[PDB]
Amino acid sequence: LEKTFALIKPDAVRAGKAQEIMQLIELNGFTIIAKQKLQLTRARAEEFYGEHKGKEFFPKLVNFMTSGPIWALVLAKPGAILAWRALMGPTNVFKARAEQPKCLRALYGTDGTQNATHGSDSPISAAREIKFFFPTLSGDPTIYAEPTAAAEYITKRIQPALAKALAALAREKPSADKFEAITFVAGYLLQNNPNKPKVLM
Amino acid sequence: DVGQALAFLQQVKTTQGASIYEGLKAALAKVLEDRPVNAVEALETSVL
Amino acid sequence: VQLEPNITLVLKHLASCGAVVSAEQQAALDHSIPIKRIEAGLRSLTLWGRLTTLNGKDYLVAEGYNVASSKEGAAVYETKYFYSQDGARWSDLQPVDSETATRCARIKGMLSGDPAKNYELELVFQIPELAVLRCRVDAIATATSVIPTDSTILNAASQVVPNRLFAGAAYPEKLESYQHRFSLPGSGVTLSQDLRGTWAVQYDAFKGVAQVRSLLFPGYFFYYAANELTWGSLYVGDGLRNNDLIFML
Amino acid sequence: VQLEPNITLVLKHLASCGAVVSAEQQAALDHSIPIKRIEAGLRSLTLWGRLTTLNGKDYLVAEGYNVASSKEGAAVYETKYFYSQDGARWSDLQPVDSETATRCARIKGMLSGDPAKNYELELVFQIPELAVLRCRVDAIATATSVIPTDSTILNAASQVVPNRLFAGAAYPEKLESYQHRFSLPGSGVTLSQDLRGTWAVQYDAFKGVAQVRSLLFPGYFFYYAANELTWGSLYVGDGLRNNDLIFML
Amino acid sequence: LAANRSTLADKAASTAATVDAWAERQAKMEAELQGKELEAVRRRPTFVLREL
Repeated sequence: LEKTFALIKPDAVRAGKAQEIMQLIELNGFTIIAKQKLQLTRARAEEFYGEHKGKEFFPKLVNFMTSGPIWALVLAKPGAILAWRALMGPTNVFKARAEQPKCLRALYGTDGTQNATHGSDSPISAAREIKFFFPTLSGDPTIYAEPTAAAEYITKRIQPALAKALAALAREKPSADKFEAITFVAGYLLQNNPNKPKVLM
Repeated sequence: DVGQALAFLQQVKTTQGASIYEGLKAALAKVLEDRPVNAVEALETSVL
Repeated sequence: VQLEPNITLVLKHLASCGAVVSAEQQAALDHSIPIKRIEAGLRSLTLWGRLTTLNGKDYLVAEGYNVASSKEGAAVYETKYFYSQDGARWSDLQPVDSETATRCARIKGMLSGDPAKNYELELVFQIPELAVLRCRVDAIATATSVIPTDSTILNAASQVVPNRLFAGAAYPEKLESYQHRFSLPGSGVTLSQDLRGTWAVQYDAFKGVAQVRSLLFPGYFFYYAANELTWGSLYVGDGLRNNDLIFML
Repeated sequence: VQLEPNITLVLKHLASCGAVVSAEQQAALDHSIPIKRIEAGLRSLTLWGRLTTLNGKDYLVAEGYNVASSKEGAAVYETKYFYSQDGARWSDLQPVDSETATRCARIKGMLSGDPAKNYELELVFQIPELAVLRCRVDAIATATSVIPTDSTILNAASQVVPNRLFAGAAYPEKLESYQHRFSLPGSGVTLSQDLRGTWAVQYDAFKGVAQVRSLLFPGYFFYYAANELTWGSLYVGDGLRNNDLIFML
Repeated sequence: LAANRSTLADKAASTAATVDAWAERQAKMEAELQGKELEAVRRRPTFVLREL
């Protein structure tokens, strides 16, 4: 059982074809574990399409994805990535109509870049995009729980501020009650951190 | 390993006559067969 | 959600589709359906339809049933039918034989209002009008009887009961949301495994109301209101299916 | 088993009690209830009642809640109220601060039509008529708002939600079978715990419809059909209170 | 849940079998009754002739 990312572009939404696509997706054995209708801004779209970053089609591609609300879906299936790649069919809409009819790109997609769907290529990009659009959707418990990778992540996170917080806790030595120490270290962390700034009125 | 947890969950008994393992299994079976509307809250409201 | 279809809801949502009943008949149904329901032991008894006649005394037909079992891989609802010329008094609609139904099938045009008429078929055969009416009603009932998919569910002792935890049919503007009552709840047979052009569906998304019209029998209508989660079906017209359907599509 | 009371079943079951609305206003309601329900982001919106004015232009009042949570032993519903002279266009009823909420209970007599009317009370205090209407609606809702017992249940995070498995109330004739809306499901508080002779229940055993009328507020009716579990309520008439209850009974 | 479906089907089949067994027992009893009546009818003339 694997989870892939997918999104319905504004061309299949301005034509009111989103629900038909969702029903077709559910008919082929997929499961929509998470869905959200949203509207990307220019900066968010540019950050999402980082792999292209200045290619020939990038201007029109980023100008199109911010022309209306899209849908974002997380599909779940044993062969989700490959099966969804097949279900969408070939990227080029005219080549899709020629080769494989009765595919979502052939039916709903038109006019080249407006292929009416977007899917993930590999599990790396799938996980990256899922975390991009669903920050709180749990997943991938095997690629983060390696003792080497766990130690590496703890190393990346602790030197910035937690070591300093522990040093301050040891030097100040507040009430021996552990709850006060927990509160003090939490305040120190939420006050001193390299990622977020300090907020003042 | 998982064997320890499985062997442990079958000795512990709950307020009901069955073990906690069997109780959770029956709750999941009912949830899977019925497919309730708001399922997660139906676990605390309807199945148990 | 609903336990039984409500007559006033059916008449209110099918008013556009042309399925209407007169004022006197409406009030008489309101006052007389419970009486006939309680006279028998039927847990359910509702208006089934209104067949048109030649003299002007339309046949009001109601059907009822007690319990809904599952038997030989299908939902077998043991039904009982009643008819009337006025909404007040309800008379039994006797079931017909097999060969009598085969002969029933050969009578066309609207049957007359008088239930004492006799039709002549061919060695000659005499066919009572009540037999013809029952033949037509059972034909329509067998052909088209819509309920939203998974609105019912099995239970202990294997009786098809309503599903009180019905979430609502998803994508209700498509025929995969509705099914014949005879189809078992678990099975995936729905209103899409029959002929491709014998059902029409209109949908209002803002009010969330779906209307399903049968084209094989142009008098059968069904509504599903999603916000209230209430569904109901009616028949208005003579019990004739249009065999010349293909030229119409 | 229902999740929200219909506006058609309420008008049908309460028609005899005089709780009726004009046909044009009924069609306008049917169209413009979902419009206001979506314009205001409310999951539930139903017609609450109809108040009489010195003009023919009565105030139709509809209430709707988005969240409903247990708070200090009270099932607090975050209700919003809307008013309309005609069924088409709705306006809002802003809540009333306590000073004017106490200076509005002394103003009596049936309201005028224009909601821009200023009553003058005793130095002189100017109070808007919309404030008086809001006060009267709040008083009637506090005194009267009635639902069947066990029709609501408490889930995790302490929210009151409809009981999908509500099987109905045995002994619908007894007042014990009914409770106020703001009573917690666990607490055994009902209408029996009110004053002895302030609620009259007439139950038709045959049709299975019970009818509860408020005598302290004469214009509040609540029907409960038990054969199909459907309960609704409406207030029709002026919002004034019946002080001298002891003499009348 | 698969086992639950199987057990439910088995229980329904058992009840149907009980009903059918009752029906066939009633039919057999009726047939034996008819046999006894026919035997008595056949026997009567000899009885009224030579054993009254």
